[PDB]
Order: sequence, then C-alpha cells, then structure tokens
Amino acid sequence: PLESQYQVGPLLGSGGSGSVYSGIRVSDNLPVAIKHVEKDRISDWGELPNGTRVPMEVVLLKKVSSGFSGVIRLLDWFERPDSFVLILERPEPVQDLFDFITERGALQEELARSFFWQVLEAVRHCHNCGVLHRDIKDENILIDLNRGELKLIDFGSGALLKDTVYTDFDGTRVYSPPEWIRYHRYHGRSAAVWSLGILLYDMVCGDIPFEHDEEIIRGQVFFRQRVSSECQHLIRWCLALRPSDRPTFEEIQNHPWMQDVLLPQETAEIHLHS
Ligand SMILES: O=c1[nH]c(-c2ccccc2Cl)nc2c1oc1ccc(Br)cc12
Repeated sequence: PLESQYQVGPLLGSGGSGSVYSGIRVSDNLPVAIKHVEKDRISDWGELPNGTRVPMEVVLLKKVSSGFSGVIRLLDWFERPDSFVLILERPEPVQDLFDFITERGALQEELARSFFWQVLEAVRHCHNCGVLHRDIKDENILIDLNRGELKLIDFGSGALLKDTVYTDFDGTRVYSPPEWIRYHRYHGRSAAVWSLGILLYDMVCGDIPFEHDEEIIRGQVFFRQRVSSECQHLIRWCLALRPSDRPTFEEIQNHPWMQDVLLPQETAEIHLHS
C-alpha cells in the first residue's frame, strides 16, 4: 500500500467535504479523485462488514459500490494519523450540476427530465443498498459529459436507511424538509422526495425555490421561469408540506412528466455536444 500508487493532480474542491484532488492511478492511469477527510471533523463513525473503526461515509460508499454507474464508486481507502483518504472514480471530462446550471441557466424540460430520471435511479439504488444519501443537491451530482451519465457523490452526511424517524441532520438546510425545520424530525424517503422536489425546481428554473426558514415552512412554490404545468405539478407534489402527501419514487417515475426520457447517450448527443 501507500501513495506511491497514485499521482496527485490539482485540487478540485474543498469544504465541509474536506478536500478533493485529481489523481491518476499509476498502475494503469485510471483517472481518480483523492478525497481527504480530517478525523476531528468526522462526527459519524461505523464499522466494516468485518469490524474495524471507519467513518460512516466509507461504510455507505462500500454498500453502494457496484457496476451501476449512477453512484460514484469507492476504489480504495487509507487511514493516516489525522485523516482518511478515499480514492473515488473520476469521470473525465466532467462537470457538476451546479456549474452546469450556473453556466447554462434553467434547463430545458427534456434535459431536466433525463437528468432527474437518472438521479431517481441513483437514489433508488442507494435505497436498495440500505443507504440514505441525505444531501441530494446539484453540487452533489456529477455529469460525465461524454456518456451523458449523472453520478451521485458525497455520502458524508448519509446514514444507514431505516423506517423509524431521524432526529439528526447535517445536510444542506435549503434542501431540507419543513418537518426538519420545525420539529427536528424526519423519515428518510419522504425527506429525499422533498430534496428531489427542490432539485427538480433548481433544474427547471435555474435556482432553488427557497432561501429562508419561513419559506420552507410555508412551502408556497412560485415559478420564476416558464415551466410546463405537468412539471409544476410534480414539483409541487414532491414539495407537499405533509410527508405522506409526497409521492413515492414509483409515483414520481410514473408521473406524466417523466414519460419518454432520453437515454443518457442521446442526452449527451443532443444537449452536451458529445
Ligand atoms: O465526495 C465528494 N465531495 C466533493 C466536493 C463537493 C463540494 C465541495 C467540495 C468538495 Cl471536495 N467533490 C467530490 C466528491 O467525490 C468526488 C468524486 C469525483 C470528483 Br471529480 C469529485 C468528487
């Protein structure tokens, strides 16, 4: 072991995330991303389907890791004195949905439907694996511009999925459901549907619908862009004040607006010039 194995490129970003660097597996030049998370700053630990102390992020990543390209793969990880180092895949070329939206503005419905569909499949995948992501949002989605495939990233606020209530949250507040803001409780799935509601609004209008606590609590959605009535209908549904008034993933995917999505390949051809 040890990082004579990878060649550390430029810093790609930093935050509550820690710091992510571009990398190249020296073995075969596979593009990779090297995430460093400091121990002091990690609140949630778990332990491996073998038993040694790791951050939950790595548990979660290990549970979702597979052939499915809809969630970033964990390639490997190391422990250091005050940090863990995660080696993740890196699509190339790549752009995060935030930058993409910053740069191209409100997305056309055709494009948002394909992107949104792929997010749905990704999140469903996580749920099939027992992992709840807890921070679904445009900065946590990567676009593989060549294949037109979205990848979900950053499980550093995830949890194991369960059917009982959550009384802790450390995702993004502006994407968090009203029940979180008032009572500090939420159930997982329905809280994801709320953030998917925010996400689809973000895509189709170019920005999140709510900045403030009272706007979330109120949950009146105003539309700043031209958006089809069906789209609005689905957005408003996801953003129902009462959790159980929200659609299941199956109801979302069978919604009229989600009909006849482009394959990811056709998506890149049409909308990404690839
Ligand atoms: O977990 C991540 N957080 C972040 C992230 C997000 C927002 C702000 C700062 C960082 Cl480090 N980026 C990535 C993360 O995993 C990645 C895998 C491949 C590539 Br390319 C990028 C990432």
